[PDB]
Amino acid sequence: TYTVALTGGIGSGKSTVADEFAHLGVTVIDADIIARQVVEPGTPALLAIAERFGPQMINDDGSLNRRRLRERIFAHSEDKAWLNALLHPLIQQETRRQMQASTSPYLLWVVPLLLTDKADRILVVDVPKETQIERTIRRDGVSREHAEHILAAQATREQRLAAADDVIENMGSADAVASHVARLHDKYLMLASQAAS
Ligand SMILES: Nc1ncnc2c1ncn2[C@@H]1O[C@H](COP(=O)(O)OP(=O)(O)O)[C@@H](O)[C@H]1O
Repeated sequence: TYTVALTGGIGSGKSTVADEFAHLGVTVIDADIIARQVVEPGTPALLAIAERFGPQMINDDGSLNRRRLRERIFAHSEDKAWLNALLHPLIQQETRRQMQASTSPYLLWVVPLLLTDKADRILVVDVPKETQIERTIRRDGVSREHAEHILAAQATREQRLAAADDVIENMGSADAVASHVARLHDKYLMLASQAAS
């Protein structure tokens, strides 16, 4: 099934762009969003996390208290391995369930890392480094110090652009951005049909 890899540095707007493709009928696969769904209120994985570390891991609205989980993980690196063993298999299953359950002409695979050989096409969401730094501050509420260092750990802008088949500058007017997404959608639709034959 035709697959487009969506990638881009932190704060470039991957989620907003993927959400626009989603409103066009495209199946989006994002393990970051699936990981938060397998521990949503009432799920077995959240119960297990609470059974293990205590009810304080569940906040007033029945959702995971990620502050206390971070602290626990930070104080006991052994719990990260158990958390992985718990969640990783649930993310794999829910990833395949969404693939197998897709009737869309093509599939959008959100992948922050770059896994460039697994997809039929690579779409890079790009913005200037400064824009990356600010949009991180207001989206996550973190500090810039932490933002610069998160950005240092990732691939460089030139690296992403060099591996891209298509690029979308998530800057300027949203309408223009959404229009560019629609044009790419039409392109990918055609590449999917071509591939089918
Ligand atoms: N064209 C734009 N102008 C202003 N803010 C934007 C634009 N596009 C995206 N954003 C904002 O940037 C923030 C981070 O984007 P996000 O989708 O989280 O990127 P990523 O998923 O790559 O981290 C979001 O809060 C979003 O509202």
